[PDB]
Amino acid sequence: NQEDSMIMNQSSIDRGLFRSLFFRSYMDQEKKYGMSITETFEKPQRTNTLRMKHGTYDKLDDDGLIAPGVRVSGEDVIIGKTTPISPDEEELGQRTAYHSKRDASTPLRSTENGIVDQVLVTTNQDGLKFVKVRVRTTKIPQIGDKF
Amino acid sequence: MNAPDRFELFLLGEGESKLKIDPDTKAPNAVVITFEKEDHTLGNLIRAELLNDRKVLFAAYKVEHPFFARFKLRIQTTEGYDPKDALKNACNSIINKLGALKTNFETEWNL
Amino acid sequence: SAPLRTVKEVQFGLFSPEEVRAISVAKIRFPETMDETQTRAKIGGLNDPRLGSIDRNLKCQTCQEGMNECPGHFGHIDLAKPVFHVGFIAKIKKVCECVCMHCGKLLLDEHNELMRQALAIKDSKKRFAAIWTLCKTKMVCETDVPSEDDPTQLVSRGGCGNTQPTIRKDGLKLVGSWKKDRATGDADEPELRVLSTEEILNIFKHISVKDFTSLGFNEVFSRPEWMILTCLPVPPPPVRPSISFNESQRGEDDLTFKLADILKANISLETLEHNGAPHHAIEEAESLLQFHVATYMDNDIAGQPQALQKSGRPVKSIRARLKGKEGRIRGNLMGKRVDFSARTVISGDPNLELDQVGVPKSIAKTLTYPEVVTPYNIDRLTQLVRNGPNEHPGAKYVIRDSGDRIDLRYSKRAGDIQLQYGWKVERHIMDNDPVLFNRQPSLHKMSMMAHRVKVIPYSTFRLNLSVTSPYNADFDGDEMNLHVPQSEETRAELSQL
Amino acid sequence: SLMSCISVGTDPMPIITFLSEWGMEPLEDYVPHQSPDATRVFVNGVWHGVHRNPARLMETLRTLRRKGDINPEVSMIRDIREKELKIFTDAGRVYRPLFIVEDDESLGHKELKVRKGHIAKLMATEYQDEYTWSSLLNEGLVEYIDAEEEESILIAMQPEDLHA
Amino acid sequence: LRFGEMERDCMIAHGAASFLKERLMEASDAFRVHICGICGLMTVIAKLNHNQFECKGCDNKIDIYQIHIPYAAKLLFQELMAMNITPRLYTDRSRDF
Amino acid sequence: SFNQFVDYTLQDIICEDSTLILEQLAQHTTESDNISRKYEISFGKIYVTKPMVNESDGVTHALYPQEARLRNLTYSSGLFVDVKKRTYEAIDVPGRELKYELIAEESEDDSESGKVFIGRLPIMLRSKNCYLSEATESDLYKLKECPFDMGGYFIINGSEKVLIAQERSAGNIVQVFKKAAPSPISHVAEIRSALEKGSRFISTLQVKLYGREGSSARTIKATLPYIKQDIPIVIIFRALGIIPDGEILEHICYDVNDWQMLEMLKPCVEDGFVIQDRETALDFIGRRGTALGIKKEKRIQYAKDILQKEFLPHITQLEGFESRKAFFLGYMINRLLLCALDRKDQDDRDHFGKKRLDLAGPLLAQLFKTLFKKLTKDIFRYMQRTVEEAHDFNMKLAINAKTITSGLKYALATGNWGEQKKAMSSRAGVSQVLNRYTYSS
Amino acid sequence: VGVLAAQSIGEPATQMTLNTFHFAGVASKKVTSGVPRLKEILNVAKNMKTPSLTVY
Amino acid sequence: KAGRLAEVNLKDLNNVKQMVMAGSKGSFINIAQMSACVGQQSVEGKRIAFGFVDRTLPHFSKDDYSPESKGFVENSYLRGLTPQEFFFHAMGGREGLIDTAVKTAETGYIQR
DNA sequence: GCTCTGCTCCTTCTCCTTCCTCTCGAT
DNA sequence: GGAGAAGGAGCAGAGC
RNA sequence: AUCGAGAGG
Ligand SMILES: [Mg+2]
Ligand SMILES: [Zn+2]
Ligand SMILES: [Zn+2]
Ligand SMILES: [Zn+2]
Repeated sequence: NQEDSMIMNQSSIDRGLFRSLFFRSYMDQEKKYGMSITETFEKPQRTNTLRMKHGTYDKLDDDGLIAPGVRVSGEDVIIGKTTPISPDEEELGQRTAYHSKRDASTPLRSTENGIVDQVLVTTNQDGLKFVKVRVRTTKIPQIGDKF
Repeated sequence: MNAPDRFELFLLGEGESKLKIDPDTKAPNAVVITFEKEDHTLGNLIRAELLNDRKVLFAAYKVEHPFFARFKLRIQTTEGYDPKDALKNACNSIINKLGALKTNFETEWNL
Repeated sequence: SAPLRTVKEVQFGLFSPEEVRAISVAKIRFPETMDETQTRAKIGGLNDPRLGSIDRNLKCQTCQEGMNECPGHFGHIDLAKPVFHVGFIAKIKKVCECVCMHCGKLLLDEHNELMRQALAIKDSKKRFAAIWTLCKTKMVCETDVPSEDDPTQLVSRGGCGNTQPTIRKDGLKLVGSWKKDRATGDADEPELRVLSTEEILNIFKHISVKDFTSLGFNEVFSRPEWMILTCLPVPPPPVRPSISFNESQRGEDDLTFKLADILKANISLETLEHNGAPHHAIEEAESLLQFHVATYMDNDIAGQPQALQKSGRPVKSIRARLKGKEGRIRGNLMGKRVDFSARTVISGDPNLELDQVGVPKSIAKTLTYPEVVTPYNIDRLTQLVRNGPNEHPGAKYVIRDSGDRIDLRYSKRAGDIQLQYGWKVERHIMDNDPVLFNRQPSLHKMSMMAHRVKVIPYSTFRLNLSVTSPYNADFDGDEMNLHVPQSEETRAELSQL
Repeated sequence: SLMSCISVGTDPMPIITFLSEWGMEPLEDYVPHQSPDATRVFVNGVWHGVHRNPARLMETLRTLRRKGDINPEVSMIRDIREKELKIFTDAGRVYRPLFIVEDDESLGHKELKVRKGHIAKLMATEYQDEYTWSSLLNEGLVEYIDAEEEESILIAMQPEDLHA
Repeated sequence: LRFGEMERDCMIAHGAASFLKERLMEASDAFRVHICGICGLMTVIAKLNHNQFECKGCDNKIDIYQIHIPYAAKLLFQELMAMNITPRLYTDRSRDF
Repeated sequence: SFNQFVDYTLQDIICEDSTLILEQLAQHTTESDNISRKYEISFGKIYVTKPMVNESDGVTHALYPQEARLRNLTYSSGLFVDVKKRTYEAIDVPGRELKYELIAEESEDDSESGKVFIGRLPIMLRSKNCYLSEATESDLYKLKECPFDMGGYFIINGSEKVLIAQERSAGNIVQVFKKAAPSPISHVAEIRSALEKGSRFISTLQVKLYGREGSSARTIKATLPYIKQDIPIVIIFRALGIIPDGEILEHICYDVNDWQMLEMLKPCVEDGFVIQDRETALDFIGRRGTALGIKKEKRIQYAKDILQKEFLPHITQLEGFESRKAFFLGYMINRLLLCALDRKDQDDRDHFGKKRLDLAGPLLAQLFKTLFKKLTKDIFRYMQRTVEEAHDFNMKLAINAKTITSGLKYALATGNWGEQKKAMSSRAGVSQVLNRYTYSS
Repeated sequence: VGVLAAQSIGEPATQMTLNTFHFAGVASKKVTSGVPRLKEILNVAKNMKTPSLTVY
Repeated sequence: KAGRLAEVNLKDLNNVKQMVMAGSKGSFINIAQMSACVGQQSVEGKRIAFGFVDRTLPHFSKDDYSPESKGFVENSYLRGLTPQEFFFHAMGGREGLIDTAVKTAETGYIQR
């Protein structure tokens, strides 16, 4: 405790001194205008997805979402948003096969690490499906924390 | 994040023997012993008993850093009194006193 | 492969119209962009007419080279009219205020001791300033110039004989005021009119080499005439990144959009004057071209009319792209973001030696060092490879003599890879490594010092109390930076200095 | 600050009417040298007229504000030295609530208008879970003093103890 | 992390010349570019597969050199060229003293 | 503050210039002797609904904060205003009488008003227009709201934003202070004045004391609205109808024994001997102010219009100004001289009593006002062009209804209260996201 | 020695919280000091706030 | 003088005194203000100015230059400051805080 | 003696900036 | 904010 | 990708 540094009782920390709970929310929207291209939510596949991220999608359900209680860490994908291949001039869909299912998913921030708390599925005033995911994790006082 | 495993406070790891005895070069009949996974809960007993032995010239210890459960013990004795054996004697002594402590408590408790 | 050299001299100068075309590899003739309008290509005369390549494309002056070792190439724009360079309008004005106007000779000459004193100045930047100062007065292109000896004899050097109009600055145009104004009833009061860029250009071409030198310049690297733009150079994609907005969209650099605007303005003149000319109304298109060119170089020249981009914001001109703080020189050149570095919170640790620093295992694991495989360390290095990239005494990428980088995160040959002498192993940071450690703001040498690494648990940097005095540090949440040396030379340099 | 409030402003007309009602003379009829000691009456920066007994005028105006006839937020500053009276109904003014001192209490010397009984009744109401803050205003127990009006105010700290 | 102006100032005060070279070029921004010996501009068509170069405009297919320079500096020079200004890089100091 | 806005100010903004006109009286139409036709729109009472959801399928729902936050909705209510459509059918009655609007009034078709949709208005939580203003603690639990949430904020696209009070100088005040010795002015009375009755004006009168008393300070001049050059106060008074000397000082010096003030005033009167004719003074002002137009009167009436409507705008629409305004002018001059005479010290520019805070009420008042004007301006030109506005107004209003809704929303959403052009009087930071770490934060 | 001297002079200047007073002297020391004075010196201001001429 | 009275009568046991004697955090004035008179507060090198007409606060009569009316604090930090002293102290503290910001902008530029 | 040809003696205008770091939330 | 750079202006001398 | 805001040192 030499400067403004301090000595904290580890046993007290163990019991629960200054322990806190942290929440973070993610979100995404269904799509824009269906001009020969639409966007949605659905679990992607390594061989049936174009420009897939370097994380994982095996924690996603049918609609690309994760049920509460599931432990999700780091680069793990939480919202399996998909957006059709756009190799053409108009930036719309295209007559391709495996790569037609181009994704546009959302994962956790690379430094995050916790479990899914709550998932909300609604629509905006434009009738567009909206996904919002809240996750949580415990913060336990470290030697770099400020008090 | 990068916090150490609490098991490392008392359980020996791979390649970690409990004790390591090195010979000092700064003085004759003197050794330095490393206690792995062991703080001065035990260490302070050892020094205390060593200093009750009139054939011991030096007995002291230090914990070089609190991040690690390690304990340095330095022992210097008079000629012929191998410091290693001096330590062995200190241990025997401590245990014998603890045995009596237990017995006296149990008796006092029963009464 | 050409011989490797270092730069010893930088010679500044101006491009000569012809020179621009000489180095130009594209005529540039279409005020249009990517895909020629839905062709899944570029533009026959813009973006990729053998110019800078784009993703998955090669060509680029037939040299290919992808987009790695492949500098872009310049095209050019043949301007319908001469355009004042926005950065030289002040100088152009001053030069015209020194030269006799449509003569090519300065107002003053040797026949004048005050002028001789100015001419004797070696410092060109001060010389032409002195000359200009003197030439602010008596602005008449007198044909017969009074001799310093027996003034009744004069030198007939003034090829015009008339008066030299004064010049007023008006935005991007210069206004001539032809002195005249004869005392006998104020006849022909200083005739006012905007001086044509072409008039001035021709005058600059008339100016002799002797007169160039007198006002500075350099008949090889800079001429007065080169202050007027007649042929622009076109920056390649590497300079003006086309960008890939969101998902397969464009959003090309402001310069791309602005250069297109210049082409449109130039073409406007090209067809307006050529075909259905409207006499003086053409000047509006001339002004348009002048405006776009001047503003693409510099979006700020007093006159309220700042060029705005259709999105509702100011156009980021070249000047804006490289001025002040966070602008090339001070932004990306004099200071810059670097690799092999770390930052985190510090805490005190009285059990470290003065010159040590406690570095978290996660940082020691992250940052690496390219140690060379020799007969004196191959034993250790092969062990580190076997340890893998998951140990705080481990290692990562292995570099072969071929230049191959072996990513140990994608390898099942941890115990199979045999290091050869001369290879490199990008190992994790080891104890006693020399690293540079500092605190911001850095006010003096003491804020930058080299420490010996000690790999520790937890996630803060650990310091000896006494070293905080020079860092001016405390432990109430301060953060410090690590800079890790890569060459052996720099490790020695830090450890010894 | 915890008890700092900001005015929402109101219509100054009512007051202007009162001013003329109480003898405030229009500038069209004002003859400076004829009545050199007249007090200049301003409302929200508008010099409406003058008055020859501003002391009595303020006695009435203050009473009206305390009664609730004039919206409590209205500020009233009498400058005894420059012979001016300023009234503000302007929105955005910052003001603070103070206890009213009334040395009219003939039971002794200078003392607070707020008496224990007001507190007893007030507290009672506070624990009935009828007095409320606005009733303290209606009874003329506290005032809203803004930074400008403070120039003419003398404020005691702790009335329990309270050279002035 | 940004190696700021103050940080390089201190390395100068220390005299760490090779450290700065490493941190300012080796640790980020590095580009090999061919310079025409006649006119010090980056206009050489480096056909790195046939070893053909050619300045074009100077017709220099022989006297060129390689420069190892920070990419950002390359941009500066090209952005100067964009304003009709030359920055002629010479590898042979003609101004002896 | 917010309640004050929706209770009164909102209606007053609409009330001001609530009508739009189109008197196409005696025009051309060769078939008749200058045909007469007229149109007029009249906005009346505004109605504010409770926060309402507008679904993509046209279905509406009572919007509760929590849902707004979860579905990224803006917590706004519907604005409806009485809008009368007065159509005056072309009467086609050849003659001089077609120049009158009265004969046009005879063909009036008074189309009903009713609740005509004007736009949406973001509602502050727990305000008079919010559900939570009456909800009890138990009800708050039913609505999943927090019983401790004060609610002093807006919800925009689900984001909880708050308007930060902004400090400004009070208007309609007299600021007498010393001007820097590097200038040519010794003392100056900065008179900030604004007719905050709608049009605002917000003009400044600069009464200047030039240099030292041994020099040009002998004569005081003032800067008038639009007038490019400074004008001697002695001329201004004469222009205001105060010619007679002595009287001209009577409006300034309020003490016949104050010879020191009179000393400084004397030279002003000396300069006043140049112009003795009020009309000439007015001419002087007009021709000095700008290019000599209105040559029929050399801008005398022009000068009068400035003095009547711009000069000290907080006292206007009153011919009595010849005495009243003259007194106020001389008053300010008097105070300026008191400073110069060391009778009074320099005004404290940091005095908190001279400051004002703009709250959600006053803030939205300014913002909405310009949005409302934009609506009426667009409609106005469409009514002029359209052959019978009765068949176009119905749609053009709706277009501008969206304009106000999205314009109002945007400003609050980003904090950029400009015109989306170039930081037009930007106040970025006026609307901030609430800090949510502790109750106290 | 250039940069070194620059840092040597620039650094400790950050400790000058005196501005114009709090240093004391024999005569009525109304003399610009601390950072304000340093600025006058380095800028070579033509109009310093405190001239003062010492005559022996 | 008040500070010295306090200082002199501190025992060597006094922990604050020991830190001061060692030279590790602390000084005479720190002791003086904690144990004795905090002292005269000051703004821009002057005593508290008359921000109100002829006075510093609405709690004082006009034309009063008595020490405490213009920022003199008689109490120690131990004893506690009275409302007026507190505010006057806050005013002095404010200009201090301001200067610590301005000087970094100014010396940062100078240094460069 | 008286305008004239220079000044130099002023007043009246345009231009610029610790470091560094983090996050969100708009377009 | 406090420079610096460009410009109009107001007088000792000086030649016809 | 710019742009503003809130903070930390
Ligand atoms: Mg700190
Ligand atoms: Zn190429
Ligand atoms: Zn000529
Ligand atoms: Zn070349």
